[PDB]
Amino acid sequence: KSIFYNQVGYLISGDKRFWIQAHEPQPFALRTPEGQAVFAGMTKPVGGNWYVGDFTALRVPGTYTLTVGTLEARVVIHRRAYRDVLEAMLRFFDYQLCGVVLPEDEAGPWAHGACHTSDAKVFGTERALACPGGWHDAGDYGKYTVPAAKAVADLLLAHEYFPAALAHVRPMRSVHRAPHLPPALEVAREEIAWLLTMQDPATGGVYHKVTTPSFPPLDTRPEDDDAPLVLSPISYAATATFCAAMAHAALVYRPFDPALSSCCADAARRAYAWLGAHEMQPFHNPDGILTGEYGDAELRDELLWASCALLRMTGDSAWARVCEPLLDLDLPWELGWADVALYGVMDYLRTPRAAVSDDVRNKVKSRLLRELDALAAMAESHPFGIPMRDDDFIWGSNMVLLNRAMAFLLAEGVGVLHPAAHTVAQRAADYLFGANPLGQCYVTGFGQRPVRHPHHRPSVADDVDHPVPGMVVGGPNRHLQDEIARAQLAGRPAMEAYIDHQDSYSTNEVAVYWNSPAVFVIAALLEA
Ligand SMILES: OC[C@H]1O[C@@H](O[C@H]2[C@H](O)[C@@H](O)[C@@H](O)O[C@@H]2CO)[C@H](O)[C@@H](O)[C@@H]1O
Ligand SMILES: OC[C@H]1O[C@@H](O)[C@H](O)[C@@H](O)[C@@H]1O
Ligand SMILES: [Ca+2]
Ligand SMILES: [Co+2]
Ligand SMILES: [Co+2]
Ligand SMILES: [Zn+2]
Repeated sequence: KSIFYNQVGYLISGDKRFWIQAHEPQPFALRTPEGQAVFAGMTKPVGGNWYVGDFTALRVPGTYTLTVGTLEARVVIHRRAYRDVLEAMLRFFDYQLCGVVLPEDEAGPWAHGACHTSDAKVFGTERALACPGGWHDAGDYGKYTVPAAKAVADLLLAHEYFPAALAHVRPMRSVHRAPHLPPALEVAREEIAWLLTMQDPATGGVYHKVTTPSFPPLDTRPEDDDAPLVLSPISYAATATFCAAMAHAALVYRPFDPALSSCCADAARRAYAWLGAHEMQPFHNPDGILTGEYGDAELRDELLWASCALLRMTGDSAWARVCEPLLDLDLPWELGWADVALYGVMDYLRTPRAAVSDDVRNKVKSRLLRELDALAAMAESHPFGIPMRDDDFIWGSNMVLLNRAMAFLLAEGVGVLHPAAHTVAQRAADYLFGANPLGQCYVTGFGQRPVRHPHHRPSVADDVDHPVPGMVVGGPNRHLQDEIARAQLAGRPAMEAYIDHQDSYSTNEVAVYWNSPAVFVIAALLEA
């Protein structure tokens, strides 16, 4: 029995909460580390078993001891409590880099040499192609276009919204070209570069992924991974999402790397050429390939987002004719990796008003506000104030939560100022850092119960106990979709369906598109 809390810390001027299982109010206090009480209040019921205690009113920085009943926690208040973790979460992208010596001076004990430096064969052909660079997608060493788009979109958004917060963190600066860009753009460029090499010049279509034919053992170092590299065929989802991320890149990078911006801009346009000339054909792994499929039956949300990004890239009202039908559909307005419409909503909402119907705009904004209300209701009745239900705890549930925090915060950039927006962000951070039923901090390297054994091949195959730090784990998943979860977790409530085990890929993997919205949400809070 113990206190559950934000194990990274709290912002001075931010919202401060802890939890305990109780059956009644209890008083609590916080004292300076060497004795003297600074704050007292009473816990209050929040649902099921849970009592919370709020100490937002404590604005003096420090490490404090929090006592309730006979229990004690060490809680930290600081002006920028999350600067470190945010830096870690950004640096994870640099740790995921493919085909570049990650030097000890930047990597520390998790340094390594270039991996996957060979060419890839276009599936069922004798053509080689170089697709070097970018990120290992997750626990494996694949690089997959579709999930890659979310990660790039997320980080460019983080820059566009929270450049101040991001300014105070440092990526692995010496592995990136000079001149150095603002951290998010600097990390992002690596993946943008790789993605450019996935577009077939013949057609403008984009290859769905480059992977070996199957996963190596968990105990494979990146540099030891010898298996040949295969490009799975061009896919509509790959092409559409590529188009969306490049169009966005064209905008954000224009003042920073104009050669890149222009080039992305035209990459985006050629992909949209492709989309028009081809059928919305879901991707399926071809025979022989057994690595992540990243499939999707519904491809209209992807068209939405490509269209809306080209709308916002050009500024040309022409594009409004294609977007506004797509915006009218009953697609779910989510932030990826498969259901990507909400990225299109923002691109459209953040296109200048001259180019789009004020009428549609307001309907879009109306629907947006109604969706946030739904999420707020979920938060209202959840004991930890997060906008989730038990059925929402699926593979990557931390991304689900974070994508939803992210929704409120992006909405503030488009005059949809929901009153729950900043309470929900704080809560999502709290949870992610250990304010949950397992008391589990879901980022490697932080808090008092950090993630120790991630399903991450580098963390497994190096012989360093501590895993690469800064990695956000998928989180609890009630579907029990690996043999280890089935073993230990059958019968546990949804939020407890998580095990810190290296074989639990359905609950304990890491992914560039799980870190990406985390970066955005934490970034948002730092900018307090
Ligand atoms: O389709 C199952 C889940 O896949 C998840 O992405 C995987 C990917 O498929 C693997 O190849 C590897 O890269 O690990 C990833 C994360 O565990 C995806 O995020 C889930 O939503 C899917 O349900
Ligand atoms: O099905 C997906 C999973 O399969 C496992 O064999 C791999 O180790 C994981 O990295 C992968 O995500
Ligand atoms: Ca889709
Ligand atoms: Co290790
Ligand atoms: Co070994
Ligand atoms: Zn690699």
